[PDB]
Parts: sequence; structure tokens; C-alpha cells
Amino acid sequence: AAKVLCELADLQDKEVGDGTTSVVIIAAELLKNADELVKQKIHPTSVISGYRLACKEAVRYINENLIVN
Amino acid sequence: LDLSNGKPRDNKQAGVFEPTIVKVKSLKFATEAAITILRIDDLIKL
Amino acid sequence: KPAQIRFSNISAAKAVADAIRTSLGPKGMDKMIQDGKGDVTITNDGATILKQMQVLHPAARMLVELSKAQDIEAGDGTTSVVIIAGSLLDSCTKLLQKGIHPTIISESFQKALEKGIEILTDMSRPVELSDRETLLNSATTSLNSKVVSQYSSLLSPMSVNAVIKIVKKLGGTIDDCELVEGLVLTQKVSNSGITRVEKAKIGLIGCNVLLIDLALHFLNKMKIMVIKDIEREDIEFICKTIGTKPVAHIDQFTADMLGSAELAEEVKLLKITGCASPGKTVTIVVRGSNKLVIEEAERSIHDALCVIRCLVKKRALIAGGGAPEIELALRLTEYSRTLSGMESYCVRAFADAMEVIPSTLAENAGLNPISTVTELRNRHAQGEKTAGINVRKGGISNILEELVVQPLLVSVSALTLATETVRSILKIDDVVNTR
Repeated sequence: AAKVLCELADLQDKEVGDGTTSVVIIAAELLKNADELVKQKIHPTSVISGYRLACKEAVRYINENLIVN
Repeated sequence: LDLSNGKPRDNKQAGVFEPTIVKVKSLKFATEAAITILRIDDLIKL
Repeated sequence: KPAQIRFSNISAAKAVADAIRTSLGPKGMDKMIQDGKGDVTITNDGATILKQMQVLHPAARMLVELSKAQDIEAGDGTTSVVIIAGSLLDSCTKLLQKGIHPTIISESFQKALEKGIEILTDMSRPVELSDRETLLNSATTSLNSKVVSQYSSLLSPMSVNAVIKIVKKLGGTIDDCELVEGLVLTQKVSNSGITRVEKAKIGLIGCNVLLIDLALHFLNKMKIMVIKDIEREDIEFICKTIGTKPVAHIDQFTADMLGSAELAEEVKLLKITGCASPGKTVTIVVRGSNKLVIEEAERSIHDALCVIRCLVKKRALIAGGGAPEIELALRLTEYSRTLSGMESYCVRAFADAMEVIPSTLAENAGLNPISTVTELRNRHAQGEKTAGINVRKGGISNILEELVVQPLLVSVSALTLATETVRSILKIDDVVNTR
């Protein structure tokens, strides 16, 4: 379960090359809360589709708060 | 937030800017990796 | 007390299905397997899960072969066969507690298997094999659930016009493909200097194209194309394509062991067209950039041919997502009401075994396991197999309208090899080791 976070930064290191540490903290805290959902009788499948849409709108709300050169 | 003083700070006037490809790809890779760890639902040991 | 072995074969086979069931469907859960070398892997394909289980118990050893038997007959729904056999034995324990013999249960399932295919026949929609448009829709629909689903619309028709070997190399892309009437190899013609030969005769070791340092130089004086480093898999196909035979001795080289070809050149693959021999063969040229892409490209077409083979034997189509399974679980409950003896209670237990497939897909789809199957029973009683489980959207929808289809042979073979294997377990009284 830890090696997933090792390859997490390797792909971020080649394309962007910065802020790879903050990528591991976001995913680390998401699973702490996601496991709490499973403790509340929530299947992981519904959590995956909800996270993908939360990530979809996250890029949109960023684009609606961008600044140009 | 002003990291040197510990207060709020207007980044448009202070100049704390960041690229678009940083915050966007970080949230995608962090969400995609967490889906992988949570997609795992078994443990086999030989 | 012979119950000591019949109870163990069930619990041994029950543990295999209880684990792999979570990987059911495209939206199934992955797994974390630890190999003996120390490294691990993350994969949901059930064929690789049980292949690495390294089972020892005889009851579980039969389930590994049960999955391999479905891979040859139908080629789809590999995990669905182990789950049915796992759920059937789970119900058999309820029967043995009542005082029923295992042999009584075997012949009772013969009636459930007989009436099981009948329920699928009335609901299935026959189709025309010659209509390639139906061959393309039936093939491209199921191909969307594979790994390479974006390039499925272009790999499907390459299997239509060919119906078969698949050549693959690095470089290029997946979209470009070409059907070769003759044969193509993954080797080169080195160290020959001609590389283009008309009026070619082939003979596996007059003969201008040799398919096998001093021998490299002498064979070039007579202007003979030297092609070496050929594995055995190509020897079985070239013989049927162009009509060649092997020559294991220099004296055995004669005219009766050669072939013919109108063209044999290296356009680096050896495009050899114009077989001019009686036979039925074809080779598909596939391209790709990375090595992991071409390996999955072969499985995309090879799994596509399994659907074409399913339509030839069974020219019929059925709804997906456990849609016909609800009709199988409901209609068998009604047939048991008219039966007598120990067959009624056994046909009833055979129907409850199929109720777990849509309940498990409801689990892997995030829906409630109970409310999903309980609502579909009335939708099929009053309606038909149109409504079912849609895993793409995560809800109940019309499977025929959602563009999800599977052939009749996949669901039929999954139940025949499964029920026959359970009867093999019921016919076991005890096991002893020999030497």
C-alpha cells in the first residue's frame, strides 16, 4: 500500500517536476475519510465515482478562477 | 496566507502565483492513486 | 462417516468463489497478490488470480480447470463460472442437512440444466450470421468492456473480414491494419541481399525461399533467400497456408517437400502473398507504439474472435448484466411447483444459486445487493429481460437500450461446465493418496 505513493511522485516528477509532496498528502487524507464511509456502510464503488466527479468540477472551478499573463 | 508572518495576504497584490498544470494534475494524480488503493479489496500471501 | 469429505470439498470450493467474486464485472474490485519471489501485483483479471493461487485441495483444483474450460469454449465470463459453482455448493449444504443423497441432487440438476437452457431460448433474440452489421455490433458492444476500449471500433472489423494469425511489432499505431491472404512472419531475411523474389518456392528445413558463416556465403551464390531463426509456432501455420512440409535431412530435400508463392518479399515483416494452394488461412498485420499496447492489441482481436465463434455456434443474443439470470431464477421456481420427489427442493436451490450474480454485480456497482435483484424479479415477471443491472451508470436501466449484449453461448457454457463440475463433487465419497 505504500509503494503506490512512490510511483505517485515519479509520474509527477517528469511532467511538472514540483510539488510532488503535496500530492501524497491529499491522497493520504482522502483514504482516512473514505474508510470512515465504509465504517458507515458505504461501498467503495460509490466513493470512487463521487471522487472522480469531485475532481471533474475541481478543474472547472479552477478554470473559473484563473488569471492570464 | 503569508507563510513568513502567519496571516492572510492578498496574492494578487503580493504576487503569490502558481502554474495551472501544478494544482490541476496534483488533484488528478492524488485522486487516481487513492482510487487504486481503495479499489484493492483482497490480500493473498503465498 | 462419509460426510467428513463431502463437507470439506464444499468448504474448500466455497473459499475460492468467496474471494474472486469481488472482481466480478468491469467495475469489480482488484486484488493484492504476493508472489513467492517477493514482489506483488495489482490485477482484477480472474484468469491470473486463480492461476497464481497454487491450490492443493482437490475440490479447489477442479475450479482452476473450470475457469480454463470456459476460456476455450466461450472465452468470456471466466469469473462467472466459478461463482455459480461456488454458490451451488453453498446451497447443497442446506440439502445434505435435510438428509438428501448427493446422487439424488445430481439427477435433479439434470432437470434444472435441461430447463435452464430452455428459459434462455425463449428470451434470446436470433440473429443472422451473414449480416456483418450484426457481427460488428455484437462484437464492438462487448469489446467496449475490454482494456483497449477506445480503439475497439477499429479492431472489431479486422476480425470480421478475416473470418487466423496476428502479427505485431513496435512502431506505428493501432488504427492501421491490413488483411493478408497469405502468411507473414516477425523475422527478417538477413544476411541475404536480394530481399525481393518473384517466382518463389518454399520448403521447410529449386527452393528460393528457405525457412530454417560458410553457409551464409554459399547460399548467396545461387541467389537463394535465406530466412532463419523461426520458432515452432510458425511451422504449423505455414504448412497449411502454402502447402509446405519439413525436411529433416539433406538427402530428403526434393520436389515433393517444396511449395509455391507468387510473391515473397520484405516490404521489417515478410509479406508473402499468393499462396496458390488449397486451404483457408489469413494473417492480420497490426501496428503499435509501445510493447504493452501491442500485447493488449492481440488480446483485443483474440477476444473478439471468441465472440464471433460464439455467434457461429449459437446464432442468438441475450441481454447482459444478469438480465436473463433473473428469468432463470424465476421460471425454475415455477417448474418446481409441478414436480415431486426430491427434485422440487433441488430445482429451487438451483435457482437461488443464480440470484447472487446480480446481487454481486449490485455490490460491485455500489447499489444495494437486495433492492437490485428484488426489483428486477417483478420487472421480468411483468416485463422481459430488457431491464437489468447497468454497471456503467450504476443503476437499473434497459440493457438492450444501453447497448450491452452478449451471445447465447457464453451464458449456456457457463452453466453446463459449472453444473457438471458440481455433480463431479457430489459423486465423491472420499479421497486417498497413492504412490
